Amino acid sequence: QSDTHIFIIMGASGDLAKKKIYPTIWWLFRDGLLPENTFIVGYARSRLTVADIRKQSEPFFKATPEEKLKLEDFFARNSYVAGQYDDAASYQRLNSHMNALHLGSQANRLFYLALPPTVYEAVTKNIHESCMSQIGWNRIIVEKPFGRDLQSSDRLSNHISSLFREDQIYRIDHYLGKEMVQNLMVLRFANRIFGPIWNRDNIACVILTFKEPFGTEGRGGYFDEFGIIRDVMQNHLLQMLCLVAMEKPASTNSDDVRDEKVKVLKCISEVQANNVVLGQYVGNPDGEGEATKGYLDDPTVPRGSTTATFAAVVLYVENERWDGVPFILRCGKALNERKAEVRLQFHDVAGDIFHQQCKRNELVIRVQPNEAVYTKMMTKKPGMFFNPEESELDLTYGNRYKNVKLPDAYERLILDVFCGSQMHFVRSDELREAWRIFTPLLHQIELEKPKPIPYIYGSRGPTEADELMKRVGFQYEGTYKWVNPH
Ligand SMILES: NC(=O)c1ccc[n+]([C@@H]2O[C@H](COP(=O)([O-])OP(=O)(O)OC[C@H]3O[C@@H](n4cnc5c(N)ncnc54)[C@H](OP(=O)(O)O)[C@@H]3O)[C@@H](O)[C@H]2O)c1
Repeated sequence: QSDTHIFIIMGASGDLAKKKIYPTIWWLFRDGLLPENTFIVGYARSRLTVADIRKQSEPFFKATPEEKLKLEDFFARNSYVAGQYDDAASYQRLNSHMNALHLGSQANRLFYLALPPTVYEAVTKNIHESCMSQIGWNRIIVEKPFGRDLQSSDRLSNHISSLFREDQIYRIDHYLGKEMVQNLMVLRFANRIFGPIWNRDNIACVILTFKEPFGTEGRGGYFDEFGIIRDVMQNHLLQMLCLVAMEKPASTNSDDVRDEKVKVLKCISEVQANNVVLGQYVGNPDGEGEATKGYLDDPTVPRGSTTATFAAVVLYVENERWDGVPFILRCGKALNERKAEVRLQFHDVAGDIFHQQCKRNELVIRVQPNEAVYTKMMTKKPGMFFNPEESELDLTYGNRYKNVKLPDAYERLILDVFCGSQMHFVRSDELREAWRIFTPLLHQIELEKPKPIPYIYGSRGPTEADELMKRVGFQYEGTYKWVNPH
């Protein structure tokens, strides 16, 4: 478009703006992906100049010498307004500043809230009252947390919705910006090989996994307030569940997609303790550096905290496609690897003619690291043998698409806000369902304070988690052997 566009970084002085938002909007700018007439306005409490923003942020830009002119033009299009987050006069100054930009009263305005949630309500109120374009569109970009339970999320939502239409609100769940998460829809709905088997007649279980190999890294006191279910399970994992489970949408229009996601969540009952395993990591005495330290060995964590650093939970989608199929959500810190993954395990073939030698087929979508899709399946054992053995059909992006840069999630998502595409942003009704599913459990945990099961730093987590997975119908043999073909 030829319209002026203004990108307002609310909280421009903070760490997140410095290390992530300023570098992302630079990358989009550098790559020629933004509108020609774009300006960037920082707003925060400190009395900073553009030269200070540049000094703090440009080390994270990965700028090259050849980009020097583009960089000069980028900083020429930047400005900074000092102000407080609930001061009417400050927002007035911000509005006037924006009006003074080239066609500024006409401009489309995008507000990125690079702020803590304790100022969300004051910032949204003030933007609405003072800084909205009367001609351009107005879009607000908000990051987690969105409440900490159903009642607290409803309060924020009801505040924002009283001021902003759903088509002005862009709630980030950054998994929705990742390459292979966005692929889930194409894989499922562009292919006949995945279509007729994607149902309860063929699928024994679905496993949605998020593992990190580091602990809390001295920042445990922050984590301790919310825990792993609020951090990862209620948002990122549940989003992956929705994209795995959803019926095929009427179109790829933003709200046809998000309608199908909500429809999935509305069929999920509130999870109970029965289907939950919680863990907390302890130090590995045979380990090195951080790995010798448990969760309670972080001095910012409250003494005797029972906060879980690991959760496995089983949900069920109560509908025709999914009736009975367990969806296992599993996540933890200080585990054996970094990995996020979707895995479908297929049922056994009926009418076995291979004398119980066959294993269940599996489809794996590995989100990170090392983006890949593969199907574990049976082939005749190569050479002079007749017995089936497990093998796979593989697609690895690092080998197949060596030269192709995959954008960071924040690159993709910020660009989507410019384009007005809400497909990959969390809708108000979707948010509410997510909290409805998990709030009873979260409240029970806060009330009864169950003691999480210790697991050692660097392990796969508590063995009770594997037991839960087996109980609900996941089969593990440990016979599959993969050799990296390179
Ligand atoms: N293109 C590629 O890069 C590619 C393609 C094919 C295979 N491979 C590699 O080959 C290796 C094996 O592949 P895979 O992980 O798909 O198959 P797998 O080793 O058969 O593992 C299947 C699943 O079982 C889980 N598990 C492990 N022990 C368990 C237990 N005792 N009880 C219950 N569940 C258990 C694993 O958990 P975890 O998630 O905790 O391990 C994994 O989720 C992996 O390293 C994989 O990365 C790579």
